[PDB]
Amino acid sequence: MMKRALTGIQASGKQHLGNYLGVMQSLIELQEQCQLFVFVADLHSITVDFQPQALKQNNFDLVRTLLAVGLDPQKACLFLQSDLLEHSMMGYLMMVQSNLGELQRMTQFKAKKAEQTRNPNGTLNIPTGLLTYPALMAGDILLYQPDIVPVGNDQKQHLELTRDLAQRIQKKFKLKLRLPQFVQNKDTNRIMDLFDPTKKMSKSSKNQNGVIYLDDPKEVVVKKIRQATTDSFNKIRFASKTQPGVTNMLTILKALLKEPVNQSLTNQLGNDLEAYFSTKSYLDLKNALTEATVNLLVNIQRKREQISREQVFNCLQAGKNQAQATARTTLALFYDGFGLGSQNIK
Amino acid sequence: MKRALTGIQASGKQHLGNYLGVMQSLIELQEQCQLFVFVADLHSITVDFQPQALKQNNFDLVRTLLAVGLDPQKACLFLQSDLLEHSMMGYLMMVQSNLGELQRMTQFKAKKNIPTGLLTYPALMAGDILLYQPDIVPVGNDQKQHLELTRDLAQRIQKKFKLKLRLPQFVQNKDTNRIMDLFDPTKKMSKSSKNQNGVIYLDDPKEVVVKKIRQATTDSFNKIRFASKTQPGVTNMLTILKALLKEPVNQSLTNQLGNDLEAYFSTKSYLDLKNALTEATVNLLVNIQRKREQISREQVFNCLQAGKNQAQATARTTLALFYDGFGLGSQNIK
Ligand SMILES: Nc1ncnc2c1ncn2[C@@H]1O[C@H](COS(=O)(=O)NC(=O)[C@@H](N)Cc2c[nH]c3ccccc23)[C@@H](O)[C@H]1O
Ligand SMILES: Nc1ncnc2c1ncn2[C@@H]1O[C@H](COS(=O)(=O)NC(=O)[C@@H](N)Cc2c[nH]c3ccccc23)[C@@H](O)[C@H]1O
Repeated sequence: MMKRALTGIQASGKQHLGNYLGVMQSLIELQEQCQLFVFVADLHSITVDFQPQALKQNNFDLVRTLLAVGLDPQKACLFLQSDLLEHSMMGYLMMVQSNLGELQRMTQFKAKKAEQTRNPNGTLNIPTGLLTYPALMAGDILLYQPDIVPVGNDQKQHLELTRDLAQRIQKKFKLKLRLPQFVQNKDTNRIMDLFDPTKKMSKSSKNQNGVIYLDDPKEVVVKKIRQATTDSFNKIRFASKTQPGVTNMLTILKALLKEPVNQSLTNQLGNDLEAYFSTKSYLDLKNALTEATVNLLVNIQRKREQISREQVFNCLQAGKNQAQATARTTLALFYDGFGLGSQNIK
Repeated sequence: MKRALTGIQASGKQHLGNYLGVMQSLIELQEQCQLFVFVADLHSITVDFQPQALKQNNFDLVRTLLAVGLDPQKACLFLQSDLLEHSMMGYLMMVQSNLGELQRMTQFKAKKNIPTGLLTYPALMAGDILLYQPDIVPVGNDQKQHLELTRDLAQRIQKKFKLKLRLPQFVQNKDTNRIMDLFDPTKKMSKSSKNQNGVIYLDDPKEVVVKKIRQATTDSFNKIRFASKTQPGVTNMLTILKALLKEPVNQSLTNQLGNDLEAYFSTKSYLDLKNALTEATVNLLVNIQRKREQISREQVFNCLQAGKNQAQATARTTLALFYDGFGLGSQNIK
């Protein structure tokens, strides 16, 4: 039977369109085609200073967003990473099997260790979790032995490190494993920042006019898009390389039109966006983008509100058990191969 | 009743330093307080290893420990890999630490293509301790820095999360917290040491221990006395001997030498000292392996099973308290 999918999402009041288009939107297709596993990666969130109050609120808020979006706990498995000690344990086996060198060359680590304060002596103060989390990820993946791992472009190096560790583990412990395959959305694998389209939309961006947050009110969405940096070539078409700004708004618009809401918008526009905007201004593009966007956000924020606390709890409670069903099986097999545990001596 | 907690890594290289440093006092500790002792295999996989040798070593260590007096009815003896709580508690300590702090560690700084675990384990050790809110952590002198890091993390989390914490207290045997290497008395006895003649292993046969001690380096003053700075060699052999005379097996010898070793060896030679140490060490090393076989593969497993349940009890209570403090888990919603 059925092919398996695993993916994790970090919670944050900064959840944005890059996240939605990157993985969330395709979640509804996945739970129909695969045995889908999805979790709130709160063990990745605490790798930097954080407020326990904020963490709790966010973990709750993410589950509601995923539900408001269509993730069905009857068709898929949605859990909270920290609810399973199996994650910390598997993450640990991965960590002891990695070396500092490979972890230090990670691009995300470089660009992140550079995102923080220096001690009085001038040296950088880097929480250890920033260096090691990519091993936790490898473990989160391998615990469910999935066929694919749907993620955004930015997560490619991590998938590679994970396959290297899987092969490393397989070679040394002769453990029967399945190499997880990296899978990204052909079109929306990397939504760009609206202010500086040469950078991806990030929760970490200082300037917020470049990020469309999932909890941004319509008036804010309107202003941000109206100010989206374009270019002075006045030509609406897909040209990532030469017109990052316009191209970005264009591929976002295309992805939003597939949504039920926006049915009228996509009908009014036709399937050939370039042909439609052929005789129109950049302002006409921002206008259409602002409508598809507002429509989507208002419909997420709408449904997201209907989801209740109890609902979140029961959901996570069932996911916990379900996910833990396959996590224990896998960890147990690794224990055998590693020689860990006491049920290894008669 | 106060609580104690300690970990020991399994290894065919188990030596006298490990025995006098921590093992020999377990008999007393399980009587004086709530003792938790575990085989630190999570720490053993921080460097390349063989899974078969690992299960074999973990098993052997439980035997040695049982054979030396650890009573499962008076203390809790378990394998840390059996508790997922360790990996989680250690993950929390880890994310609360920083690289400089860990790069400073003498072991790492003086041991650095490096296995990631070689850098992070002091944060795991910190977690192994904190998981049981012990009053004391009985270890050898060499673990001092680790306990200092544990206290630092403890206070850091206590201030950051308002968590009700009890800082662990580093405790070492005052006379045997640092057994020195027989070849080079300025260096402590270690498993890693490449000149194996300076290290008496718990499994070293009679003729081997005889040969190692007879060759123990001394000095040229011809004075048997406690004088570590000027005479590391004889002083180390002296503190080893005195410690061994406390064991039941060396009763006859104890009566012979008396309670004042400096007085006994007053009119003797270094050869005599070596001869006494040899008799005391052999009597110990052969007694231990004797009892070691009186321990079946079954007794070990059952001991670990009970230790697991007992240990998991307080470990789970401690972890839950950390969870509600870090805002982790599903129960923190509702
Ligand atoms: N601008 C962007 N465009 C498209 N996709 C984007 C994007 N910015 C972020 N994303 C994706 O949005 C998703 C969630 O963002 S995220 O929380 O930062 N993702 C992460 O931090 C992951 N490392 C979490 C994780 C931990 N273990 C895992 C195992 C499998 C998959 C993911 C994880 C990821 O798939 C990102 O790649
Ligand atoms: N030469 C020596 N003289 C006296 N004591 C010595 C010694 N050489 C080693 N020891 C002690 O022997 C005991 C076991 O040695 S050891 O396995 O190498 N110690 C370790 O590996 C520790 N990291 C084990 C550990 C993990 N988590 C812990 C939590 C609390 C206490 C210890 C641990 C420790 O207390 C050492 O300090």
